[PDB]
Amino acid sequence: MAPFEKGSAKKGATLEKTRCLQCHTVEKGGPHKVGPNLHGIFARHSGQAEGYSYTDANIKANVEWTPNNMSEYLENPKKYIPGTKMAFGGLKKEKDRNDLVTYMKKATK
Ligand code: HEC
Repeated sequence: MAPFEKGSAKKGATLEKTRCLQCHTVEKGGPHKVGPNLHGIFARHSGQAEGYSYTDANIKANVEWTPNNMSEYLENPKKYIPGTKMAFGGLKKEKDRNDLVTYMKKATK
């Protein structure tokens, strides 16, 4: 894991498009896909998107989404919420996670 620090929103956007856009939307009103829509993610806890069928794992994990919570989850999702159906290896590079989270914090308003 690793302490969140501000990154490049611009590079965070490129990291979303190529690594997240396939399974998630982020724009308000965006449709769910394989993954929930992520708008307001930092306004709520895990498994709270109305309209999406979550695993018991994600729902009951009760995570309070925040920048360092997002960073540690994205390093290894399946280690953070065991049982999650999110097929994502993870992002090893602190810098890539700080770039992505910094973009998410702006686009999920
Ligand atoms: C499929 C190919 C996915 C990719 C690529 C990414 N995500 Fe995902 N994510 C996916 C699923 C199916 C789920 C639901 C998990 C479950 O166990 O039911 C998720 C969930 C998340 C969450 C939590 C959502 C919430 O609790 O409201 C987050 C924050 C999330 N995903 C973020 C995320 C990011 C940042 C990704 C790429 C950079 C990413 N996901 C890729 C499926 C898939």
